[PDB]
Amino acid sequence: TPRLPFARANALAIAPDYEVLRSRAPISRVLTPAGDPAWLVTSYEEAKEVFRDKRFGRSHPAPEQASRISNAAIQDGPSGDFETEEAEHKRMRRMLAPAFSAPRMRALGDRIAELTDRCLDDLQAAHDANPGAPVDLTDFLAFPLPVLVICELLGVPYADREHFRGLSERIARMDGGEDAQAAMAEFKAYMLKLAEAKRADPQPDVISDLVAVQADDPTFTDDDLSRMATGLLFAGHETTSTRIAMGTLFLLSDTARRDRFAADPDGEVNQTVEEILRLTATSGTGLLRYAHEDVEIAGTRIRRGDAVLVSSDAANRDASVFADPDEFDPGRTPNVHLAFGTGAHVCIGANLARTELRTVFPKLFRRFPGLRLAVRVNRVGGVDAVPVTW
Ligand code: HEM
Repeated sequence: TPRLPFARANALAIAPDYEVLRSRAPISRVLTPAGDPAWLVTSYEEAKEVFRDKRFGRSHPAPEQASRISNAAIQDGPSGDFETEEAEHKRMRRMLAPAFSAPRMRALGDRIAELTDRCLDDLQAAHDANPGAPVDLTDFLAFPLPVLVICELLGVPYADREHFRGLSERIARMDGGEDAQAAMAEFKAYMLKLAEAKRADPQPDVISDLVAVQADDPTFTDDDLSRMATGLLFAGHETTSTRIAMGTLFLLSDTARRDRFAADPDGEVNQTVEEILRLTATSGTGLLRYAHEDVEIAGTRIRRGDAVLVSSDAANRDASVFADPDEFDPGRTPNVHLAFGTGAHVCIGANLARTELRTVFPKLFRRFPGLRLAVRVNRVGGVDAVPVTW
């Protein structure tokens, strides 16, 4: 039985195991990092189907009987009450709608531009301080930028950015240790201090939105509020960071690609970002669902209670949908992909993520015309270094 995570030989490639499994069945039995059996979906059509099929949810009817995936913060095992999941999910999407609305995204887009400029300043200063040496674009740009965007999204006071990033770094390990466990308490406590700050002076940010939800709905507790804020950090930081890093690696690993983008960044950026999203593959597992009844799909009998891991990474390389699927081709004319999922759980931050990526790459290649480059994905798995010079 195949055992996740699958191995690969270089950062830009996808693990070869997925195509081996896909060629035999769209849905295959695998073992998770936690050692339990799950179905892995590797084809585009079946992944799309599971994403859109309400018979698969995040909850499990009898969670004690369920396969575990890992010990990660999210996408790790059963989540939420089975009887109430759809209602709770609808309530979550509604409460976060203001935060991702167009006026809020207009403001955040301006802050993203400014934050990008400041990160590129740090990259240039590191290069000037160590002339002749590569500098790590991940350290100065890919890793910090999306967590600073999360600060602006949540409403973290400017003076606290370092404090916040320190707490997040300690909970981001997901290692179950004693430090990480006390860091989660300190982090949730910090979320609750900020909630009181927003009650004093409401702002156009997520924490203010969530205290407004509480004043109209006493069932939404401080723990619910701090859990939601914590979950946006997990969902929105390293995901985005790895696409900045890996997208830079795609563009720099073939000079012709770099030069095409650099020659017309404003014209090329939308389609370039979509191809980065299609090809970047960093998952150790997949997007987690449990069957809420027996479901037959593509000749596989998925029984009630079974774990299903949807591999968007693998779905996005299905050769029946994307010809030459391992080739980086920003001109792919239909380039709908499942990097953000689809259906009811489609990434609520997709537009924010696209705004981050679409802002960074034109600024990066305008600022640094000479820019050039100098084995398994972890559930927790950090962002690869991208050493560059110019
Ligand atoms: C920009 C910051 C981001 C934020 C704040 C964010 C937030 C979220 C949230 C709250 C969800 C859950 C939606 C739901 O269950 O209704 C979600 C789902 C999702 N996100 Fe994001 N996200 C961000 C960026 C990204 C990036 C860059 C990617 C990868 C290219 C990504 C991939 C996904 C996927 C695949 C799902 C679906 C998970 C599932 O079906 O279980 N997200 N995101």
